[PDB]
Amino acid sequence: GDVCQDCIQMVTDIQTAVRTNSTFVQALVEHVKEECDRLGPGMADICKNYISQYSEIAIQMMMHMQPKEICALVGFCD
Amino acid sequence: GASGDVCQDCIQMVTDIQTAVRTNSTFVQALVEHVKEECDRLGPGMADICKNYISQYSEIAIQMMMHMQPKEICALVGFCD
Repeated sequence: GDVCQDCIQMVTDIQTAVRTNSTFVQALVEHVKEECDRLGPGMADICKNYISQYSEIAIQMMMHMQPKEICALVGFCD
Repeated sequence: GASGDVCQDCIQMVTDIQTAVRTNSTFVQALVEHVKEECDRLGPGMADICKNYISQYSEIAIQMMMHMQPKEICALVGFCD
């Protein structure tokens, strides 16, 4: 679909950004951690530790598969 | 450069996702069914915890993403700005 093709385009350029931009992943992880602040006082911290331990497996898992597999896994393709 | 392409791809994809929710009656169903099936890779007690965390919070997720411009959504996930 349209959303499927857009997702493959996005994941392809994200893997390109991780390969070429050294600060892309750091800035992205810092931004998602900054969006954990919208939770409560105690529960923002577990959100940032959730990213702190699962960003690595997410980024490396993304870079070890093809983009159509990524979008098939997320749900925008097939 | 490479990250600006990611921002452009995000705007296009989120705009087409908003269109697909407004124009296809089965898009949201199939998407949340696939996300619930993807919870099964976790532990057997907590695959169901994952599934009903998706169930309790799919309504906020779809409706909040509906009442938002695609640029705000991409800025929130970090692919833009």
